[PDB]
Amino acid sequence: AQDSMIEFKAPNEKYAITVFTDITCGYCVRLHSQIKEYNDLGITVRYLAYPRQGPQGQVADQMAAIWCSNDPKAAMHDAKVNRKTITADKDIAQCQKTIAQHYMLGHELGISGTPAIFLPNGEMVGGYLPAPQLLQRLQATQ
Ligand SMILES: [Cl-]
Ligand SMILES: [Cl-]
Ligand SMILES: [Cl-]
Repeated sequence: AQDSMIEFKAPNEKYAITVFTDITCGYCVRLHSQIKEYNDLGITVRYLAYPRQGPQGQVADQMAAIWCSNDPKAAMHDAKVNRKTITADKDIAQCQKTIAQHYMLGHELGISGTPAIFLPNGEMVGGYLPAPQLLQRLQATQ
């Protein structure tokens, strides 16, 4: 559950967000291209998979290969910012279960689009926000 996330830990973290993402979403790519901006403002980003196709389509298999790569952080970047095909380095059957569990969690929480950003207090941002505006949203809520 809370142990199958891909975490971009921010030095001197002041806030931590949970992001349901989809590698095919143009704004999830925009969000991932700004991870350094998030960390520089003290925002830790933790990724959860949510293929809008569904937990068994071709997007879920690509995100399963990301979670099953020897370096999932580099696999996420090559898939989002570079549109490169990711091949699983470990048994993809392990990660296909994780992707399906991540989708079931996002469906349980009731998200309706990606990226789904959850704040520490539980509130949700309905899409991508740059690091400055996201920091302002966190300071106003947390
Ligand atoms: Cl990690
Ligand atoms: Cl599906
Ligand atoms: Cl289980």
